[PDB]
Parts: sequence; C-alpha cells; structure tokens
Amino acid sequence: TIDLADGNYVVSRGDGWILSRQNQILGGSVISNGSTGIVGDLRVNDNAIPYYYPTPSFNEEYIKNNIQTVFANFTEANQIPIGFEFSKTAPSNKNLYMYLQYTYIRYEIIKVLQHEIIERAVLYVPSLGYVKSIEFNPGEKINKDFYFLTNDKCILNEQFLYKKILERVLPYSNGLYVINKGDGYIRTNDKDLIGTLLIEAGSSGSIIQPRLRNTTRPLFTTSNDAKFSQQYTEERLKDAFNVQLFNTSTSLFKFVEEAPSNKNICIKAYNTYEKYELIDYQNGSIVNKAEYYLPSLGYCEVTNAPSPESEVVKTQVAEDGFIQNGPEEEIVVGVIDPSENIQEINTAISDNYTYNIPGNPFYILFTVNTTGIYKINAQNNLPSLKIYEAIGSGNRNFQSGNLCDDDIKAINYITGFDSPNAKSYLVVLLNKDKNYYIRVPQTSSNIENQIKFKREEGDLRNLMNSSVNIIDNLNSTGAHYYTRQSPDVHDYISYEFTIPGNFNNKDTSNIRLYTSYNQGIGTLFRVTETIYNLINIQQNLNLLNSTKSIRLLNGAIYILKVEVTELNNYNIKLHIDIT
Amino acid sequence: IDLADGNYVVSRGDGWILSRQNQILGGSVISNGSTGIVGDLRVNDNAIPYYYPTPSFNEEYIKNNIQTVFANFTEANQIPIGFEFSKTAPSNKNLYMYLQYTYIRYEIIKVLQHEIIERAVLYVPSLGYVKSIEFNPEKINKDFYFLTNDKCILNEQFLYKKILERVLPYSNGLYVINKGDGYIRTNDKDLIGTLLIEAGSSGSIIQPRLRNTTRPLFTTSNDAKFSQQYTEERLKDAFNVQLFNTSTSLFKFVEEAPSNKNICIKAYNTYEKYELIDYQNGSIVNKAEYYLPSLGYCEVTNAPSPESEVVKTQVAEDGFIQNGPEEEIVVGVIDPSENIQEINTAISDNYTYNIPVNNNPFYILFTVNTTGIYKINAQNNLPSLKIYEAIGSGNRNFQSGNLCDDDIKAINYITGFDSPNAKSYLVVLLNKDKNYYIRVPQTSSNIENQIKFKREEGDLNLMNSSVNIIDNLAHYYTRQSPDVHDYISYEFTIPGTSNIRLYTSYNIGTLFRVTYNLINIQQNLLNSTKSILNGIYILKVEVTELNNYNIKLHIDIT
Amino acid sequence: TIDLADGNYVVSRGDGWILSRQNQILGGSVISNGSTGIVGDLRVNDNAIPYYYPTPSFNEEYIKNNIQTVFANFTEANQIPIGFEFSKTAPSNKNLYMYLQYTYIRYEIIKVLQHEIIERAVLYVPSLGYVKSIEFNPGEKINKDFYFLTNDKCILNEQFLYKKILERVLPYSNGLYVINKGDGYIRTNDKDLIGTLLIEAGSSGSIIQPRLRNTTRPLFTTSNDAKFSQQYTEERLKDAFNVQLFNTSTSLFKFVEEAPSNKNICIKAYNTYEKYELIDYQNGSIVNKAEYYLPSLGYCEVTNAPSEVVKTQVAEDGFIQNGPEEEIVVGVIDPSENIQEINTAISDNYTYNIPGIVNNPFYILFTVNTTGIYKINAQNNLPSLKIYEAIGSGNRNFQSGNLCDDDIKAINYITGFDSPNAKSYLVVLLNKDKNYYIRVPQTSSNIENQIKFKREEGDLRNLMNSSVNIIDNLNSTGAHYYTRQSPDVHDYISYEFTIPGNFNNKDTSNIRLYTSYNQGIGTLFRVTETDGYNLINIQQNLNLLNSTKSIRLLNGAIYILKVEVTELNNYNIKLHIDITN
Ligand SMILES: CC(=O)N[C@H]1[C@H]([C@H](O)[C@H](O)CO)O[C@@](O[C@H]2[C@@H](O)[C@@H](CO)O[C@@H](O[C@H]3[C@H](O)[C@@H](O)[C@@H](O)O[C@@H]3CO)[C@@H]2O)(C(=O)O)C[C@@H]1O
Ligand SMILES: CC(=O)N[C@H]1[C@H]([C@H](O)[C@H](O)CO)O[C@@](O[C@H]2[C@@H](O)[C@@H](CO)O[C@@H](O[C@H]3[C@H](O)[C@@H](O)[C@@H](O)O[C@@H]3CO)[C@@H]2O)(C(=O)O)C[C@@H]1O
Repeated sequence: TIDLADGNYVVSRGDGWILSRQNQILGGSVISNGSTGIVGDLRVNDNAIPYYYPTPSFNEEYIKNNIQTVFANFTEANQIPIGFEFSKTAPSNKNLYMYLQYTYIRYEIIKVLQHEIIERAVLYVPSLGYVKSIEFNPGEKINKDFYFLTNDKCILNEQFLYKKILERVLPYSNGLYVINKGDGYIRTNDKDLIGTLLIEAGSSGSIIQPRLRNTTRPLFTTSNDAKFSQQYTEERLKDAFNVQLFNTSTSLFKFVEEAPSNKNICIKAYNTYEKYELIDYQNGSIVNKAEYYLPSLGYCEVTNAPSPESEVVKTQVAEDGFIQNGPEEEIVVGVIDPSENIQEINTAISDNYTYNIPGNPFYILFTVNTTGIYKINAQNNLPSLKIYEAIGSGNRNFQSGNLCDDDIKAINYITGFDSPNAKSYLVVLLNKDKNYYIRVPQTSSNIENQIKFKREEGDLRNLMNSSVNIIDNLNSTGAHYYTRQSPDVHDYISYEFTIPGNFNNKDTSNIRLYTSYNQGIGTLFRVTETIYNLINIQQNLNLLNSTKSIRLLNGAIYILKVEVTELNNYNIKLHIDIT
Repeated sequence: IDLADGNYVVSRGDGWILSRQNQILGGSVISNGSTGIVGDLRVNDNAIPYYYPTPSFNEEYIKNNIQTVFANFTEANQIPIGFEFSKTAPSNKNLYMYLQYTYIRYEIIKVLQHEIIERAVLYVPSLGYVKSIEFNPEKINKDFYFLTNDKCILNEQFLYKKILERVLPYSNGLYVINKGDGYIRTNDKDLIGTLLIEAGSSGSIIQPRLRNTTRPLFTTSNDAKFSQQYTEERLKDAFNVQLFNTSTSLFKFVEEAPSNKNICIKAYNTYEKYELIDYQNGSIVNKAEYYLPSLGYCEVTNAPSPESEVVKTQVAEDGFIQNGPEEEIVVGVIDPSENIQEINTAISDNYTYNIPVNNNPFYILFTVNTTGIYKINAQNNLPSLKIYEAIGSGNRNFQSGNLCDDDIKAINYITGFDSPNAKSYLVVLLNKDKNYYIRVPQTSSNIENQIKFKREEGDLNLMNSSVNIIDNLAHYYTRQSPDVHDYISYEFTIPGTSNIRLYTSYNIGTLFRVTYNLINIQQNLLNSTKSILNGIYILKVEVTELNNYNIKLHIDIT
Repeated sequence: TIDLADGNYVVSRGDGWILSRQNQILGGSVISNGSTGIVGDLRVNDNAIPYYYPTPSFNEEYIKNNIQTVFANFTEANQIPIGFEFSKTAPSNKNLYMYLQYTYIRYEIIKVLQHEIIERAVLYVPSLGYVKSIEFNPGEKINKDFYFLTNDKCILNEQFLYKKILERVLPYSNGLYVINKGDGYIRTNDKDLIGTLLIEAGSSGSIIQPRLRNTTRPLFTTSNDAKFSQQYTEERLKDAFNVQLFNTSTSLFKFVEEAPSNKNICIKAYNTYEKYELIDYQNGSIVNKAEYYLPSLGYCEVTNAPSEVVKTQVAEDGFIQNGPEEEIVVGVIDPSENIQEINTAISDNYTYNIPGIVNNPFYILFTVNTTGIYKINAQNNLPSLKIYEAIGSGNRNFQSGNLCDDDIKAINYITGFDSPNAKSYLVVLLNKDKNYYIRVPQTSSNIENQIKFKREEGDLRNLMNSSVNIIDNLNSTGAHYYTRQSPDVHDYISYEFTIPGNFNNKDTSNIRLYTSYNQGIGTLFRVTETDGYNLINIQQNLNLLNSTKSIRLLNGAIYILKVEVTELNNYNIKLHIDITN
C-alpha cells in the first residue's frame, strides 16, 4: 500500500474482525412476543483454531512465534475456557431474529520496501463473538447483506499496532517480607485481553469466566530459584496472607453491560493479577526478590462504540511490562523465617520471667498475663534482641495466664536491632491477648545466656516501644557517634549513656546531642536509681544537625528517646559531643 | 463479663471475616456503568474450619458440643454451595470489589464469678462477602484492603447453652402422610449461610447440584417392619417418589437490595416431612418418619448495624420447625404382604368371582362397564368386605369392557369393616372409568367362597354404605365408625308388633321397611330415648359427630 | 363417540400434562420479603423416563415407534439435556411457597371401530415442568388440593392431533450450488418441540440449552446418496459457507419470559434448523438435490394462556420456516474438476496454453495486477468460457504481482456459457485484489488451444460483464434464431454478427432483431476496424420481446448487440435475426 520504514513488521489490526461467508454457520434464534433470547458460546481448545494465511517469506511458525512474542499467546489461552453471551428482548406482537458469529483478532506480518507493502501474511485468532438482530414480518424482504458478508471486516474500529522484527529507603528489620503491591494488573499490548463485545443498542452483553476448568496461570519471576523458588514463594504467600489456591480457582467473574436504546456500546475484558513481592532484606539491601502475580478476577473497560470506519492511526507497541488498573496498595507483611526454630513460653508472663537459652537464630513465642510495659533483655544486654507481634492474635483462643498458639507466621516488627555485639534492652507495651515473637540472633559465644522479662510499673513506660542502646565509656571531651538501623517515621530509638567523670551532683559537662542524616524529636531523661525513675529534662529537641547544648551531671546516667520524623537514610547516626 | 457459672457453647453468629485473608482470591475492577459479578463455590477443599482450642477445651470437645446443638458442619461441607455478588460501577468512577470467605464463629467459654476465664473458638466456613470501593487514579486506606483483627460484618449474636457433664376414622392398613414442606432443624442445624447485600448491590445463594447427593433424615419405631428401604417403597406407592438420596433440582435465592436498604438473606436446606403409619383399630401400631430433602427456605431481614446491641439468648430444644405452609395428605397404600388378584372383565349387571385355609388377606382389582350402584358381598355375607378406590385410576389405558391395570398402589377407602366374622354386604356407587380394590380378609374356613356383584337399579337408598346383617336377636353392635357424613347401615329380622328402641352410644338415622323395596319411615341419635313392629327393616346412619373410633348401635326390644 | 372411523390412530393430547399424586415429590422453596426464588431442573437420562400404559393391541414397542414416527423422537432428545427454571419474587412482609412438578406430553394410541373408541394406550413423555406458588403464614394449613392432584390434568388446553396408522426460473450456470434457504426451520406437528412452560402471572420462566452434551442431530435428505451423500454435502457446505461443526455445538441458547402481573403466559420452545440446499443444476433442471438441515439455535413462541377441544389431523411431514426469509445462492467448485493456476498476476496481456483431448472440464485460478476491463477468450473464441469470482478473495495474504491461494472454493458466476460449440469471448471488469476462476468446458477437439487475456482500454468496455457470441453463421437472407442461457434481470448478453454479403458501404440488408420469451433492452453497435476499432451506437432502448422493428444494416459489416434482461420468463433467451432485402 503506502506506509513507512523498511523491514518486516508484526501487526495487530485489532479485535472485532468477522469473516466473509461464515456469518450464520452457528445458527440463530427467533423470538416472538416480549420473550428474551440469550445466545452465547464458550471458546475452548477445539473452537479456538486460528486461521493462518501465510506467504513464502512468512510461514505459519514464523507468524505464530512473532505474534506470540509481542502479543497474547493464543496457544496457552486456548486452555482456559472463556464465555460470552448476548441478550435481546423481542417487542410485543412482532418477531425477532438474532444470529451469532465468532469475532477474531487480525494479526499480520508485513514486508515493507520503499514505503510499500510487498507481502502480507495474515493470522485470524478467535476472540469472542457478535450477534446481529433484526425484527421481521411474515414475508418481509431482508437485505442479503444482513445475512451474508462478502469481505472480511472489522465491526470495531481497526488498529495498527506494529513492531519491527529484528532478525526509596526501606526502614525494615532484616528478614523476609511479602508485599501486596495491589490488584488489577494486566500486561501491555493486550497480552491478557479476554476480548471485546460490540453490543447493539437495546441489547445486552456479557463476558464470563465460569471456571469450567479450575486452572490459572500465575506469573512468577525470581532472582534466585534456589532460595526463592515458586514453591517457597507460595509458602511465604501462605504465611503472609494465607493464600491457598495458586494454580487453581473456584472463583467466578462475569462482566455485564446493557447498551441504551439510542447508542451502541463496547466492552473490553482482561484477565488481571494481584501483584505480590517476596523480598529478603539485609542491612538496607534486597538480597533476593521474587514476584508472584496471583491470578485475580479481572478488569472491564466500557466505551461508546467507535465508528467502524474510523481513521486508523498506526502505533508502535509498548515495552513488555505491567499496568495496574486497580487502586494503589502496599501491604507489607513480615514472615517467620522457616530456617529459624520457634521455642515457646507456655506461661503468660506476669511480673517476672527468666528464659534460659540452651546457650543459631530463633524465635520465642510468648504472651503476657496483663497488658503493660515489659523490659526484655539477655544477660548483660548482649545479644541485642528483636520483638515482633503475630498479626491478628487478639480475640481468639484465651486462657487466663496461659499461652494459646494461633499458629501465625505473619509477624509485625515492633522494635529491636540486628547487631549481635551491641548492648541493648527492649521496652515494649505488650497486650494480654496477643502473642509476640522475640527473635534471638546468631551469637559466637557458647556461654549459657538467658532472656529476662520484667513488668515495669514505673517510669520506664516513657521508653515505650523502643530499644535502648547501652553506650559505654564516654571520654570527658570530644566527639562520639553511634550508627544504628533507623526506625520508621514515628517509631522510636533510645540511648542510655553515662556522663564522663565522678558524680558530685554539682559538676556538670556540656553535651551536644544531634543526628546526622535523619530528623528526630529527642526527649531526654535522667536516671536516678533506687530499686529506675526517669526525670524529664528536655523533650522539644529537634536533632538533625543540631548545635544546641545542655549541661548534664557528670557520672550520671541519662536516656535519650528519639522519634524519627524524616527517614532520609537506612541508618541513624547519633552524635554525643562533649565540651 | 456476663452471667452465671459453668461452661457454655456459644454461636457468635455468621458474617465473620478473618484477619489477613481478605484479598486472598482476587477482585475485579469495573469502569463505567458496567456490572461485575463475582462468586465462588464452597466445596470440600476450600471449606476449612479453623480451631482455636484451650487446655480445657480440645478440638474434639469443641466439635462435639457445637455439632450437638448447632449445624453439623462435617456433613454439610461435602455438598457444594454457590454464592455470587453483583455490583454496578457508576459512570463518573471506577470500582474495585474483592471477595472474602465468611465464617460462623462458635465459642466454648468457662465462666467463674460472672467472668470469662477461658475461651476456645471455632470458625466454620459459611459463604462470602464482597467489599467494594470507588477510586480514581490515589492513596486508599490500609484498612480497606487489610483486616488486622477478626470482625463480624453482620451484627453479632450470643446463642448459648450450658454444657452439662383427635379421632382418626381410618380403616386398618398402611397410610403415608405428607406432613408438609419447609422443615428445618432448630438452631440453624440446616443453615446454608448468610449474605450481606449492600444497598444498590445484588446477592445470590445457589444450589447448582454439582453433586447430586442429598441427606434424608429417617426415624422408625421398628426397623424390622418399617426399615428405610420399606418406607421408601411406601413413599413410591403413595406419591411415586423416585429419587431419595439424589436430586437434579436446582434452587437459587436472589435479592437485589434497593438504594435505601442494606439487605441480609439467610438460606436453609429444608425437608418435606412424610409419615408412614400402621393403623389398627384406632391405634398407631408402627410409625416411621422420612424427611425428604427439599428445595429450601430463605429468610430476608433488614440488615442490622454491625455495631448493634448484643442480646444473649438461650438455644431452642432439638427438633424441627416447619417454615413452609402446613399440609396433611393422607394416602392409603396396598399392603405389599397381600396379593392382588384381578377381574379382567368389566362387571356388567351380574358377576360372580369364585375364590379357592387361612386364605391370607388379598385385594381384588376390577372395574364396571357402567356407572351405577353395585351390591357386593361374599357367600352368606361372610366374610365382611372392604372396597377401596385406586387413586386417579382409569384416565389412562382403556379397553371397552375390560380392566386395564394402571399399577396404582395408592388406595382410597370407601366403605367396609375389619371384622371377618360379622355378616355384611356393600352398597357402593362405582364409576365406569375407575378401578376399585375389594379387600377380602383373613378367614379360618377352607370352604370355597365366592364374591357376588350385582347392579342395583332400584331401592339400594343405601348408597356408599356397608350393611350389617343382624341374625341374633337389649342388644348392642360395635363397629368401626364412618367419618362425618359417611354411612353405616343395619338390616335386622325379628321374632314375630313390638317396641324397638334404636340409639348410638358414643357418636342421623334414616329407617326403611323392607318388602326388595325400601319404604322410608323416619328421618341426633347419640344417647337417644326415642323408640316405638316385629316380623325386616334397614337403618342407615350418617355420622355427624365423630367422637369415638367405634360406633356402638343399641337395638333394645320392649 | 368419535368420527375418524375404522382403524388405529396416533394422538397427541398436547403438552402441559401433570400427573396425579406426584406433585411435590421433588420439593419446593419458601421465600420471604422481597427475595426471589429460582427453582428448576434439567431433563436427562433418568428423569426423562416415559410412562407407558399399554393395551393388548398396543405394546410399549408399538406405542414408541408409532409416536416417534409422527411426533417428536423422545429417545434421541432425552440424551441432550434440556433445562428450565421458574422465578417467583415474594412480596414484602409476606411468605411464599412454590413447588415444582414435571410436565408431560400425553400421547395416545386408539383403536376406532364404528365411530367408537374401543382401546386406548397412553404414553406420558417428559417435557419440562410447572411451578405452583401460594402465599402463607408459618402457622397456616393450606388446602389439600393445592398440593395434591387426584386425576391427570393438562395445565394448558388439551389437543387432539391424530393420524391413521398404516402398517420459478433459476438463471444459474451449470454446476453445483449451495443455497441458504434460511433459519428458524422446525418440522411439522411438534417433532422439534423442546417444551412448554405455563408461567404464572407475576412470575418468570426460562428454557435452556446449556450444552451439557455437545451432540446435535442434523437432518439430511438426498435424491442420490451415491452422488450427494451426507459427507459430500457437508464438504459442499464447508466449501460454500465454511461450516465446520455439523454434529456438534458449544453454542448456548436460553429463552426467558416474564409474565405480567394480571395475566398468565405460555412459552413454547423449539429446536430449529438452518435449511441448506445442495443442487446440481444442468440446463434449467435440478438433476440432483440434497437438503441439509443444520442444527440452529431455536425458536420461541409466546402466547397467552388459554377451552373447547377441537380434533385436528396432523400436517404432512415437512418443515415450517419461523425465521425470516433468506436466499443465499453460493456456487461451489466442482471437486471432480481440477484447478490449474496462473501464479503470476496478469498484466495488460497474457497467454495461457491449454492443449486438448477428445477433455474433462477444469478451472484456472488467476488474479490481475491492475483493476480494469479484460477481454478473455480461447483461440478463435472456441471453446466458450465461463468466469467466476472467488468470494471474499484477497483480503488476506498478499504478494506483489503474484497469486495467493486463499483456498476459497466458493465461487460467484459472472458470465459465460456452457454450449461448448458456441463461439464467444468475455468482457469483464476484474479487480486487482480478487482471485477469479476461468472454467474451460469439455470439448471433443484435440487442437492445441490457448486462453488469451487482454486489458481493454477501448470501446469494448461498453460490453462490461457480458459474454459476446460470434455469429459467423448468417450466409444469406431468411430467419435465424440463437438460443442461449439467459442472464438474470439486469445482467447482460451480447451478440457479434456479420451481415451477409460483400461490403461496399452502400448495399444494405433489412435485419429484424427480437427475442422470443424474455424481455430485454438492446443496445446495438457497429464495429468499425480500419487506424483503430470503435463501437458506433445505432439503436439504444430497443425492447426486443416479439419486436417487429427492423433496421437496414450494411452488408458484410460487423455489429454487436448488447442485451439487458429485464423480464426473466424463461431459462433460455432465444435471439432472432431475420434478414430481408
Ligand atoms: C565514638 C565511638 O566509639 N563510635 C563507634 C561506635 C560504637 O563503637 C558502637 O556503636 C557500639 O555498639 O560504632 C560505630 O560503628 C559501628 C556501626 O557501623 C554499626 C552499624 O550497625 O556497626 C558496627 O560494627 C558491627 C559489625 O559490622 C559487626 O560485624 C559486629 O560484629 O560488630 C559491630 C556490632 O555493632 C560499627 O562498629 C557507630 O557509628 O555506631 C562508630 C564507632 O566505631
Ligand atoms: C441460424 C442457426 O443456425 N441458428 C441455430 C443456432 C446456431 O446454430 C447456434 O446457436 C450458434 O452457436 O443453434 C440453435 O440451437 C442450438 C441451441 O439449442 C444450443 C443450446 O444453447 O444447443 C445447440 O446444440 C449444441 C449441442 O447441444 C451440443 O451437444 C453440441 O453438439 O454443440 C451444439 C452447438 O450447436 C443447438 O444447435 C439455437 O437456437 O441457438 C438452433 C438455431 O436454428
């Protein structure tokens, strides 16, 4: 013809192509007096035979492979059976004839030389269907053209989609996360298009997934099939949200549109996915990542019916990829590492409990007897611990003063650090009817350690939901900094430090307290210990590159609690500069 | 904090969605006036109950106590049940809907000093819930997608139980009674599930018969006589029930909620209640019940705020409720222990059927050639006979002047007595197009008897009556009473004027004087005192007050 | 007492028969405020078991065979499952109880002797179903009669359809045609009835073909199972319209009717067919004919719910079209005629060699490189050729200046004659993007022949879409006639004739030009080949049917008459050329 650019091209001429001569080869219904006729079909293996019209340059295999590279793979989609139907209601005291015809997507392979198409192979792939209806009287003459098409024709507007044939800081604790990135995900270039129905004005039209076969094709990518295999990811999905069926479904979706009396209507259906990510996060880095696109329940676009004789505007294909047509969603859900054993405290912790550690990382499942602030630590505050909440423990099986296991592997990090040589203790509000997981990290000592739990009825409640770092051995002048994993916005980190010198209760020293990268509100306490009381000294201290200085009593213990208000870096570096 | 010490089994209600598992089976996006229909089918694999035990309350204890009072969910989770929702996106928005399983939340609680000390929980799968939101290309609230704690989308319930440790005037024979449809067991023991249908949306509960099995419920007083198989046969005989453990019959319940009302719809499996009895001399000698799986019951309530007042209620007693309309269809059935002999010629004006020691009882199938009054009797009017009409007979195959067997075992007693030693004859209007069954009783004579049929064009008017022959002349004669407006007659010959007193004891008498023609002499006889000729007379009696199974007739001479 | 006397009769008492006693043996549903209940079933294997009530003269086998001969075959229909449902909506603040019951068609076999029915066998064939509903309160007892029927009864009006038990000129070229005679064809009586639903006022009712099985039963008649066997016809159907499935379908049809609130309604559903004819047409005659009734997607008749029973005799076996009128005539390549190919697109001139036998006919597939009028002929214009268009060709695979085979055997006759001994040439508009078939007939000459194609940018374009007969014959005065296959109304036939005598450009002869049976508009040209050839227009709107007008034409001069058929009264058009002095 006359086109543009030299070489071979794969082209999608669009959906809605009906073929010549074979209009009534499926039959039609006659409906009389106000009755509604519903005609439809079910495309499967057998009825989804495509029609190849090759050329010497472009054989069937070449046509197939190149079309399925860029566009919907119709050899796998002829597996999952899809239905459609049309519904016309005859008027009173007059008859109506409607007949059904398959629609096709018309793909082409073209050779272009000097702005001319020299060769064209065509492939018609079965899509859905089109019903045409007429009202008729006994021996009313009907136009031959109503029954019979002499040339291939698109009932929709045609398309010319071609391609030349070349031939963020995550403040997460270390561990596994399963993230729901949302629903309504389709691939580009209609690789997940179900089909299109032209719905004549006054008629009605549906596109159906009846699950006559109970099989779905999830989409799985992984960075390491050894660590994150599909089976493993499915388990994490089970752990995270309790997904059961992955390659199966009993769940039906249908889309239905009734065209008004005055105007025709068009409806396009897609298979969709719900996008999950499984990540392995370590020290600010995604060490492994899989993507699981779980077969969902579809997307449906309803447009007014476009002139079948419109201007065909040629467009180049998009890059392989996804588009979310559903709303935005991020659900981050930690999951118990299955490489890490779970030990159990069968007693609800009341005022005091001491768990003896045999001496490889592990979780400890436990609950409290009474909602309250608990201090938790190992001996000498080494190693550093982490505490997670099992998600949705509350309001199931209960027994006063005893643990009931809900068997929840979905964990919600509260506070704690992954630094086995840094001294810390935890101060957490624990809820009586929840379960919690303590995570004990890997240690290279074989010395019998012990985790200690203590109910705090005092001022240590001000450190609520915080790990407290123990800062040893400040010198009497100069700089000091302390890099740790930053909490998220509005989460907490605390630091317990003793001012240089001997305690006189009069001699002070000039301390400057600030962060380096992240913004934080700092509240400062002075510890006075008889049997911990915290005196609040300043709690309006914004820390990011602060220069403010406050004189603190020498040889006296203080605790700084910091609220992250701007997460600019994975780490939070804390400066304590002394004068 | 509640009331009363001990252990309790509790139904917290249907409509519980679980935490974390909200979008676990996908959702649809619909754009501009398009309607999305999403649905699922609860079946073996996806219908997993979730036990949350406590030391006092094991899984077994939880199961057994919940299935004692409430639905047996281990038999129900086999039969596949469907539900769907239909939401229509507006024009000026897109719409995202996602589907989630609902559960009934049962609990076992220990109560001490007006306080719950221990709670085990059991989530039994019910149906499903769709949650939808309108959106533009925007941050949606975390809470829309993700539930952190278990929650009821309906209003919750607290249904608990403390955990401890007239005259039937029927002839002797078998009856199959339809006691009606819409029978459910109590406390939702036959509940399918509940759908919340938000206003403007639509909701269905479906029985598609993806499996054909149904689970009928059977009781019997004697599994020897009335076994299940036997009862099924009687059901076949009575009403022609064919499938007992199967059905191809579909039921769906569908509601489209208005814009103004959120609607709630509860579906139950129902039963049709049949009774098979053996009735003898006013008494039910044996009785089975067959609850035939029916096509369900659908309760529509206005949807109550999910944050409503929880009113604690004690369970009802084990049993049934009829939610369908009340019904009694009594249908006699040929005793299958009793052979059926045939008169293959249509009875004309006269016919004599010859019968060959204990001559176990038997039926005789026959028809007449002309609609008319027939006198029927055995030799010397012994034994006493009964005549039944086969129900709906002879609208089918016909052959002029011959019997066609329609194979109808469903019989409708007309008249006759169950005293083989009392002399009587029958006077019945017979219809040319019907079949009738004569029932010949057990006799201890081996003497060759004969049943005689005679068309009566005149006099006999004793229509639809048995006539007792009184040979043996105070005197009393106890018989099975006819029903209100049915007849019983008495023929007596006296030593031979004389003063006769005629009255009944427990339960209108027309009196005739015989000469083969009947002259009408006299037109409440219960405890009558009226009286006033020796030498033959016939009394016809119409029961108007059925107070006793029996009618005793006094004939006192003075 | 009845009139049909002396013999045995098969009788259809109608559909809508419910049986006594067995009304609620399937159950029912209770629905409360506003809810809609839908109950239904699907007739198949076990639940489509008929109830035979025979008599000595009429056993089950006799009853079956004689009803399925005249009426629906229920043994073939009971395999393909048919569904129905009813939908009732309970009002607000009120309960509603509906129960379901099978309906039957009631057939009878009767013996009649001397105006008297002396024997009757009855057969109940399962049809669909009926739902009966009532409003109630939970406490209430409802009347026995609602739940329970003591005698067989038709819920529709009964019927008595009985039968005594014994024991247009087609202007088509020669070749095969497949004609679509249209859709919505049912057989007579109710041989194709699916069933009837009585739909209570305010309720709703559907009849469903869900294709739980795929099989369909096409209906085939043939005049010669040797020539037109079913398999052969199926091929022709494939060739004509590309029908693939004949005995199967995945295509669903359901009918739904909602009865108004005051009046009950009835809907009858039928299986329908689409009627195809395959004919072998030769010289105005259908030498062979098969009929193929392809299973379609049904017919749905909605009538008011009705009565006096009128006895009526069955119709003759046959079809009734309830769908709209349709005639689609589609020629098909005779498969007993091989296809030769011109693999290069024809330019302005091409010569295809076709040597000779004393042959079988054959086709030649070719396309042109440029849209235009082409003159096509064999050497000396013998034999006569025919040209067909392959229908819907060349919208598909394309290659510049080459033929692509689209494998289209569906052909659309343009022009040409069968008479293999009449000299002629073709003048046709050919389109660059179409394929065409030339058909070469059987000849008894062994002469090495050639077909010649020439693009005509001349006056010969006025003969567009016409065969031109050569009359070399006129050797003298007198009468002459020329019978040919008539074109259709508004199609063309042309005649090129040389007037007897030597050309002097003065001496004329008186020629009278007329047709015998068909009316035609005749345009007459004088051919002048000198410098170049022209057509000079001599006479313009001549209506030729039994014409008496005469035109003195130059002797030994060539003329061409183009004729437009306007009234097709005969298959043939006989052309008279009567010459005088
Ligand atoms: C003024 C001063 O002494 N600052 C130093 C601090 C403290 O020694 C330390 O915070 C006490 O716990 O340490 C600093 O550097 C550490 C920082 O990068 C953290 C980040 O988590 O890692 C520490 O090293 C790890 C090491 O990577 C592990 O392998 C483990 O075995 O040893 C330690 C465990 O904590 C860095 O030493 C700091 O900024 O916090 C800077 C000065 O070294
Ligand atoms: C004046 C004159 O000769 N007219 C006669 C014409 C012409 O001879 C002829 O049409 C010129 O081509 O022929 C007429 O009869 C022919 C006509 O019936 C055609 C049918 O279209 O069939 C012819 O015979 C065929 C025969 O059927 C074949 O088997 C084979 O032998 O070829 C011949 C061809 O001639 C008839 O001759 C006519 O009406 O057209 C008779 C005229 O008298």
